[PDB]
Amino acid sequence: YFRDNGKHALIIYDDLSKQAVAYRQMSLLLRRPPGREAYPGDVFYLHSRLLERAAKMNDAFGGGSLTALPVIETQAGDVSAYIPTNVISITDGQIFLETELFYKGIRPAINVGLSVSRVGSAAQTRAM
Amino acid sequence: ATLKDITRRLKSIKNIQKITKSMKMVAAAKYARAERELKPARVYGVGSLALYEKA
Amino acid sequence: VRSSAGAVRDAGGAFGKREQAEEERYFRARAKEQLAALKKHHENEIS
Repeated sequence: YFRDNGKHALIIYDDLSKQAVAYRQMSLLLRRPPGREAYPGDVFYLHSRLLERAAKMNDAFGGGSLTALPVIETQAGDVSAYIPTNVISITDGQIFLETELFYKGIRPAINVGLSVSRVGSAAQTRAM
Repeated sequence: ATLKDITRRLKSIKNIQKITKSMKMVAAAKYARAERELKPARVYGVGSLALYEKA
Repeated sequence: VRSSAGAVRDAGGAFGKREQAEEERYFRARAKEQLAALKKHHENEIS
């Protein structure tokens, strides 16, 4: 609504790894056949159709925007898991938080080595 | 960890073990040579110290 | 299960980072030396 009415919005799904679990429970109780790790087949779609709504409308469509900051939770840093990889291949950037950095004193634990942002140059003030 | 983590770690440790075995062999050869060359130098140096402990 | 060349830096454990640093420090030093020599040659070859 906000992005369609020329305003700007920010949405923070927290977590998406629990929406995936709720969807899996629904799908298993409707008797739909399971998939990998028991998640339904349509588990990528579930998220891709959801994170694709965070657009940046041009000035003809109001100019409004909707940023999204999905939060995923990995297991012992296994970024290679199923839902983490799906959402990593869906989103633009990433912000890797690591426990080894959290306890080494670096807080926020952002792992600047791996953290990425496709926009990069653009969307940054000239001084910064 | 997962299977790939364990596989990579196992391969790395196997390489490390190979390298340390090779280095042990090299060090043993160099040690044998060093002992062989140390005997005469042992007598020579002990002689050179002779004076101070005698006077 | 076997082992292959260049596996210590594929795991990326402690030995991988240790080796990467042991390489980078040495080659930074040699690059500094070579740059100094390059500057000296530049100056000595102007004439």
